[PDB]
Amino acid sequence: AMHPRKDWYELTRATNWTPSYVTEEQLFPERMSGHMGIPLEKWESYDEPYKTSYPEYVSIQREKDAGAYSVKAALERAKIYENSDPGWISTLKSHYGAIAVGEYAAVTGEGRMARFSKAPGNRNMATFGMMDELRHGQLQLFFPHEYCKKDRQFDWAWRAYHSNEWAAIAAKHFFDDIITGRDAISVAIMLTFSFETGFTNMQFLGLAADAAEAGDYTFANLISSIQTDESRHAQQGGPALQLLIENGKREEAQKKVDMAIWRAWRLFAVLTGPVMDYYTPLEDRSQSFKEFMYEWIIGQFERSLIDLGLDKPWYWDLFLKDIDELHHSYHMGVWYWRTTAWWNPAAGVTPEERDWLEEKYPGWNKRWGRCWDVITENVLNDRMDLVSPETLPSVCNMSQIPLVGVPGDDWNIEVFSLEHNGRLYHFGSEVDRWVFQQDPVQYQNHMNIVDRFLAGQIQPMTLEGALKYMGFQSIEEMGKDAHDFAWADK
Amino acid sequence: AMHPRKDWYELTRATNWTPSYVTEEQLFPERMSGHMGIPLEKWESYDEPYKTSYPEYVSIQREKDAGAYSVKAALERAKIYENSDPGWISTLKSHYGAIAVGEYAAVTGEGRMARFSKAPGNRNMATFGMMDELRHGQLQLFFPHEYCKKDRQFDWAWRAYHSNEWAAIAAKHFFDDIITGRDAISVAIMLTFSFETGFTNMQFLGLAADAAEAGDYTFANLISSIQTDESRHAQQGGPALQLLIENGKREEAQKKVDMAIWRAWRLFAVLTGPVMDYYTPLEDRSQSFKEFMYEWIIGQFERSLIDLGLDKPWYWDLFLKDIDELHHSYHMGVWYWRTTAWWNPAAGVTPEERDWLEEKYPGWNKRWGRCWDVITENVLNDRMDLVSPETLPSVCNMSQIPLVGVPGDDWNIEVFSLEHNGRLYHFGSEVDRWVFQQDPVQYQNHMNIVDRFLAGQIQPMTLEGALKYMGFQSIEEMGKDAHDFAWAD
Amino acid sequence: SFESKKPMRTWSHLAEMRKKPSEYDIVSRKLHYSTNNPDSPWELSPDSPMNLWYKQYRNASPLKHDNWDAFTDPDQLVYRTYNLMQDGQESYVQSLFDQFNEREHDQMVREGWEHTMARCYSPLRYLFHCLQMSSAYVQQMAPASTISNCCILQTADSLRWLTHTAYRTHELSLTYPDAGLGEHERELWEKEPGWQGLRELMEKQLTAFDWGEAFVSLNLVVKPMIVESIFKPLQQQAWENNDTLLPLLIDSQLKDAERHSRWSKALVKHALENPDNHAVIEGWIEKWRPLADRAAEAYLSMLSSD
Amino acid sequence: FESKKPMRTWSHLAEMRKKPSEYDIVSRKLHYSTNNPDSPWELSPDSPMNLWYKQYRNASPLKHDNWDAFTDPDQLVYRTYNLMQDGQESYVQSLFDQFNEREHDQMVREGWEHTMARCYSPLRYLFHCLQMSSAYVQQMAPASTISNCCILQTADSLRWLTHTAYRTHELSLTYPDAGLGEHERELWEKEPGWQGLRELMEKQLTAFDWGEAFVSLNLVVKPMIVESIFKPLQQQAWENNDTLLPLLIDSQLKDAERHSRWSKALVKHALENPDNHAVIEGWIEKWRPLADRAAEAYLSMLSSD
Amino acid sequence: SAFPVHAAFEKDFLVQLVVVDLNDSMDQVAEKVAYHCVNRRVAPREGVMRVRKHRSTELFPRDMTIAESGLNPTEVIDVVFE
Amino acid sequence: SAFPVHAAFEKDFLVQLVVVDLNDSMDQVAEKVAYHCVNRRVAPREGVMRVRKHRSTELFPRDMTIAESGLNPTEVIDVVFE
Amino acid sequence: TLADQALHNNNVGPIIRAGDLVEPVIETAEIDNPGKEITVEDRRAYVRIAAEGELILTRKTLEEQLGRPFNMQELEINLASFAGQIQADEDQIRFYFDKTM
Amino acid sequence: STLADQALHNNNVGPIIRAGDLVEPVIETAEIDNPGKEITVEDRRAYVRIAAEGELILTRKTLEEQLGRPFNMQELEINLASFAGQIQADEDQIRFYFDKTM
Ligand SMILES: [C]C1=[C][C]=C([O-][O-])[C]=[C]1
Ligand SMILES: [Fe+3]
Ligand SMILES: [Fe+3]
Ligand SMILES: [Fe+3]
Ligand SMILES: [Fe+3]
Repeated sequence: AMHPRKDWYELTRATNWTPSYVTEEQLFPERMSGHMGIPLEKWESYDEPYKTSYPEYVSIQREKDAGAYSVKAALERAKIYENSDPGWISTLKSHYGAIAVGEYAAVTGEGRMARFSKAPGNRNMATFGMMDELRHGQLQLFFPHEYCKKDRQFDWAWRAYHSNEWAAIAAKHFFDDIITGRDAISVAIMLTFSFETGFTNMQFLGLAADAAEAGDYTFANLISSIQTDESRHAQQGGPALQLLIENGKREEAQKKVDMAIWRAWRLFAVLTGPVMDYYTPLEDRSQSFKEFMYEWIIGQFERSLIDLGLDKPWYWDLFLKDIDELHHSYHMGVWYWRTTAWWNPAAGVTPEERDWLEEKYPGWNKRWGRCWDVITENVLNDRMDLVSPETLPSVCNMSQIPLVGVPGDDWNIEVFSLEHNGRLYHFGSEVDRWVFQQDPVQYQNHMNIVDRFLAGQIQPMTLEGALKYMGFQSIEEMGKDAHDFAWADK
Repeated sequence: AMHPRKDWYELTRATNWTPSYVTEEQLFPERMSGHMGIPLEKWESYDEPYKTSYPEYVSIQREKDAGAYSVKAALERAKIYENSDPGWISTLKSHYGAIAVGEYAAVTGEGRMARFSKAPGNRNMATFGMMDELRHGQLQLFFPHEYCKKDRQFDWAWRAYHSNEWAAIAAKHFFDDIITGRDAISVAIMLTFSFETGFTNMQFLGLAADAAEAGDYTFANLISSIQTDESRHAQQGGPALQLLIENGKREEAQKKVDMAIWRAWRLFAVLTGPVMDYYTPLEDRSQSFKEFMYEWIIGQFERSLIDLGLDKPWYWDLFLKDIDELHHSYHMGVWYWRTTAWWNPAAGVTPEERDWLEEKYPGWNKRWGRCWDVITENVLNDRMDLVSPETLPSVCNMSQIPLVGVPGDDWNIEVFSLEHNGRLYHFGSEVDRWVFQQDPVQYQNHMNIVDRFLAGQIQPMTLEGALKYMGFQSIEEMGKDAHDFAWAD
Repeated sequence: SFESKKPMRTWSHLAEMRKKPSEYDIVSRKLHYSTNNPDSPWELSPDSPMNLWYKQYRNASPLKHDNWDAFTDPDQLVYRTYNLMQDGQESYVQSLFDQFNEREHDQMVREGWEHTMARCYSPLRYLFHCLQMSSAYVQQMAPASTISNCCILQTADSLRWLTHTAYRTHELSLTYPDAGLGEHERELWEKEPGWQGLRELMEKQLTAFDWGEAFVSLNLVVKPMIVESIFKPLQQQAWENNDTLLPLLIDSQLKDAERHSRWSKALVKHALENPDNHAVIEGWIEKWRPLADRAAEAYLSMLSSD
Repeated sequence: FESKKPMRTWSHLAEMRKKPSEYDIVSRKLHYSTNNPDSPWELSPDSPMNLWYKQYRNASPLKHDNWDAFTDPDQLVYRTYNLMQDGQESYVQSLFDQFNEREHDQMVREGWEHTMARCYSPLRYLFHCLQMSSAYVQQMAPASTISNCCILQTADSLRWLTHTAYRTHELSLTYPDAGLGEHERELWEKEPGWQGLRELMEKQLTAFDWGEAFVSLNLVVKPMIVESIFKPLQQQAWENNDTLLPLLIDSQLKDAERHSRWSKALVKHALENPDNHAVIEGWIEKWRPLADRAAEAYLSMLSSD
Repeated sequence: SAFPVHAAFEKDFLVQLVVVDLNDSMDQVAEKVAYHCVNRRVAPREGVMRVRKHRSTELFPRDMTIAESGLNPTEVIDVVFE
Repeated sequence: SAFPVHAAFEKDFLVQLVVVDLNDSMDQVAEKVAYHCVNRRVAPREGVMRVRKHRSTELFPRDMTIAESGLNPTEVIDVVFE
Repeated sequence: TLADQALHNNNVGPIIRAGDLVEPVIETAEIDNPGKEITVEDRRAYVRIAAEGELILTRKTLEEQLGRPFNMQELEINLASFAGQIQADEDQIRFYFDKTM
Repeated sequence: STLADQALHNNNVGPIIRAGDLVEPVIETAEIDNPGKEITVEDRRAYVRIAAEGELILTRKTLEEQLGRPFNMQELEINLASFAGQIQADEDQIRFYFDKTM
């Protein structure tokens, strides 16, 4: 006979002990552990609500991979690469480049907790978290690898995080802040609670819905299987939050949540936003970017935050306004500066698409439509020089994404600047400036790519020299219009 | 450490012994074993060329099914049922009804060998064969079961072999003759060698190519996985054939191969022929039926038969002519009598399809095209009573499929008849009559469905009465034109 | 006129179930069409040789029931779940073989144990192959697909035991090359007095062609005797001779054997809904028990010598 | 810029003379944090974690021009690790099931439950220390192929911990008056036989240089556990009619030998730099006395009556 | 006086069950067969329909009856044009 | 000499790096910014372009130079119309 | 106020990815929560299944609706996300909120 | 037919591999392991027919090298949907071959 898990589970996490040959603070130094002075004994009440154990972990994970790989193998000849809309292929290139090696970096966030968290249950669940992120990094390198021989842009599934390309710097600045650059309790709150129960649902399930509409079941099945692991190890954050609240650290927990949600928002606005509202073919858009945000971030995540005892962030109304506006400008910029991307952005402004945009975002044509009108006429007149930039955008010193606003009939743009320690910084929002002010030593001597441009680090100091600095190794790798401007004929 | 299979495999098949308390013939009766008087000791030289063993069998088959089910699960929302051409849906309905419970019957063919073959290696490989066909029958019930709630015709995936519908009778008459109704050695020769290395490749790989072109990967992935099992346990036939030849029974071996190939041909001409050349959308036809026949039956199977020491079948030239002609008439008949089918036949004679038919079968339009011309004009002029039959077709007493020929400008039709024991039988070919004559006791008192109609066993003696006799339980289950005659516009 | 009917959630024959049909129900139930027509089991001449065989040895069996198809395997196994279960158990046994071989287990058995193995253990491949052949016969004759499916998996299990014995006979012969292991088993099966009770039992059991008598003789008489009088005494003898692998191997084979008994008892219970069947079963049990008892006593006399 | 054809694999692998394996594709050269010596992480160069990595990884005296070239001799990836370990762990769980059916724990020699409570069940603390320590080498190692071996080794350490938890609870069902499942923390903190091991591990867990962490953990501590804990426990179980524990430990030892395999492969890579022999030797000699004292105290406790 | 025959009509693709009457003339038999063939799968045409035993060289006379012909039930006939 | 600024042009969607000269007039500055915006994403129009510190209420005089303005390099300006 | 109304919900329950657990989980949610209305939003790659305040899935019902032997732990092959806090054991999983909004 | 005579008089042997992760490694293996033989490949999307004249060998070593993961010969039947020629298979390789030459 076998004994059920409930009868021996407590012994698997009965692993705290009182150190004698080193001090408790030597064994769990605050800079790596983040216990905020809460003593060892208090962390023993940590109780992970989504449990697993070694025998069932390897058994069930064997089954998950068997399915993910079997589906890929059975659909190799479905002609997805040959027959998909080019904007869908660009969505794949963008996803795998922005995600795969960051998943592998998440191993280190989990490893930080497995060694340095004072909660024994956290240390064990983070060991399975280490394994999960290894899976996700290896899956999302293995799957795009077959397309290397079709298209050099898929090399960026591996290469992006090794480059200084502007979007990879934005990704690395976020993930090094929330995953690999802070103590274990910050990781629990910023990564597993805020990022992994909040925003990853947009890219791994919202995008899966669009993928299923587009007929790409290898990809939809892959990323939804990945999110079943996420749903388990992300539950490390809640009990950490509760423990901090119980031990008088509510203010500190709230601040880490507020910061991590905003940082994740700006990155997902530039990656996921253009994908759901412009790259994804119109007929495959299950919901708009904003409708998905209201399902996953407002309706699901923010409600879960309230239920655990935290408050709406201080920037609530600013966030809602950002959802209506930011990604439309991020999309325009990624498109106009497409040669600096490793994927081919789709303009997404055919007449029927502009009707849908106007329905989903009333006023769109009188704002971003005004810019697209000028672009469209230049394409029609064969003034392609006017559709490619000869300077660089100004870049936020926090998100590493350019400073944008609302164009057209009611133009409004605001930069939030800051003098600090003899340096002038510029931020894309009042929340981004507040994030810097929460922990300036994390950020103060970082130079964004335009800071490096102006300091002589990018030679030649031209757009072409910046492209070389960003790591492009051939003409084919730089982004072009996804449809070679065929949308302009319509 | 572990010891490799080559070092202990011989002990797994060291299982023959000399009976003492019953006789060898009591233990292995000829009617069930079919050893043809070949002594026990001679059968110990049987050496299966495609080996497996219990630990690796269960491990590898676990992996095969894991892939088949996970692919099905991941594609449930691919909208195959709602979006596919109706002719493709009919192909699925035809396939599952004709195959699923016949696969389960193949367990008994394998069980016959597992108990009654004198060759120890045969008895072990037939045990895995029993397991393989259990897999195939279960897979091919489980996969269509989800479509029951969409369409009563998918109930025939289970119901067909329990009915007296004419095509089901044709299937059961073939499978009870070659699988469940003969001795173990005849099963080895007729099932595993002739049918399972010969014709199933057409339905499980040829059709999979078409399924792949049609974008139905659940189905293509399923039937190609099934055929990986077939490829292993079908290799029981060759060694049995060799043993018979070495022991002076080449003539009897040749006769059983010749018979089983012809029987399988007539059945696949009515099942696979219409699917490949008419029901499958034109743009999804990887090759024509005849091109697939030349790849799988002539180029592959008949070459393998020669390599083993057998001869081309005596009826070679008749077979070749049949590949050019027969399924076009079978298709026309299944469509004209479509209300007797549990699937919806596609007529497949749009002008673009008729051009493709003419390219693949020069002369098609001056033959079957003449009949489709009459049918087409009636459809356009709304004379629908002339596109539904008011009598029964005449049926072959061997294949259970109606008697056909070549219509049109060079009309030629021939029935091969036989008076035997006070009864008149009619056959659709010289070879079908010859098969009857090879073993009259197997066949002489069987009555085909029109024999029953004429003898009073189908009440009322009408076409509606025949449809109820065939097991149709509601008006929705009977076949209709797949496209509702849109092809005539 | 034809009635109108709407689609059903499952097969027509299961649509009247209270419960939602299981995977087992869907893929296992009511698949023998050869029971539909009493006069022509098979779609051939009603007096074809195989139709005559089935009308005599299945349809005419004195074991009778109006609804054999309602029988249910109490373990509800299908091909997919059988392979999942046995891949687990068989990979466990193969891991035992690997590890005990690393430890050179066979070198440390009590002196002479190799001769007891060569005489009383390695010839079991003949006994287990008879169970394999016999199980396949019950498979092909049984009047319901749910019955036959239990027999299919039991046929495979018999081959599993045969293959264990083949592997361990060869393996043992590597440490003890001078005991006849893998060389003399046919002669022992055919001539050694301790095997002749079992050989006569099985040769006669394999010629009992009535499907009911075949099931009762095999699963209610022969196979319980092998559990009580071969499997468990071998385990006790191995324990007295410092063979620690064989008791663990037999424990795995006994899980198969207990499963065979479970579905057998469930079929007996289903059969006894017809009160007439009690005397039929008891009569066969009484007919075959003397042979089985003689088989055990002869085997046990051989085992307990040295 | 120039025009170039697509590559058959990743740009960093396209110079290989053979077709890249699954292991190569998903494992090699994934730490971007080693690209920029002044800013491992994409933050302020003087951020706390940048200072941590510049001190404890970049400035380690264990140096190599191409750590990324290291290869797992077993070439394990996530998928094949779980295939291998599901096989081994289902075997161990099948052993647990059958030995429980047989009431194995009832038949051990009188008093063995007290030896297990003192010498075996507190091992969950030692194994958890190995788990924590392996996760630290994972996060600091300068090549993803090194880190991947440490990830799998962290999981194996949890596997051993879980075996011990399961068996500690199971033994207490037959022997409920021996402190099983109740006194292990006190024994780890106070019993003399555990104090050498606990001092060793508290000190090893505060060795933050990645190279010293690797050497002390994998070249000193873990081989001592094989020779001085695992194998002597097997001998003592033999003498006390515990036939389950030797089989369990054999399964665990297959993990431990795999850890030794990749460790020695990394040493062989590292020794390509002739400076590294003296570095590794100095660390081994620094940590061996603590390891030897740990073993001798444990063995005195185990051989105690 | 039902009399079943199996009949193949000129230029059709199959043989069909047709029930005639013992006292039908061959002209009347030909019309009963044609009912199931002409304007269904066979084009109408000028000419006189004749009946013969299956693939025989000799035609039955037009006014001869089934009873007079010596045909047995369920024998195969052809209906052709002269 | 080179003088980098970050410039937001009226009705455009972003702020851009534009390098001007220390002794450029504000009129010259506006035209250097306009090069990167007008007839690219912003429609041309009649009126006088003016320069101001970002979000400010006061406009720099048209003839004032960058040197005379007190602007520092990398500060943010807007280019707007009267 | 559209954001207010989206936030002020008490919906809890599983998000099941496309596959063989979608229909059995929907049926189980209905059976195991009588007198709860179960809502279902189909996004093709996933289905969002919810009830007000509390939603229970028991292993026994799940096994009966799925049609094959099933342990609760296996649900994570297909549980892609969930709304509510989670309390999971060998007999059931329960999604729930501590607060009412 | 002359067409039929020609179709029958072939000596083509080799695996038919169903669509999946073994198609490309088997094509590459057939080429590597039969040097100086022309390998022909017919792509039918659901399966590929791979052939050479008279005999065609697939070795386990090459199959593992081209597949990129551990592989044993018995696993081939997960993807070997049919084959032309007679078969000799062991732990090191499989050989498809004909006894006769037509
Ligand atoms: C129906 C059918 C039977 C047999 C074979 O495989 O087995 C196939 C199909
Ligand atoms: Fe992840
Ligand atoms: Fe994650
Ligand atoms: Fe089959
Ligand atoms: Fe088969």
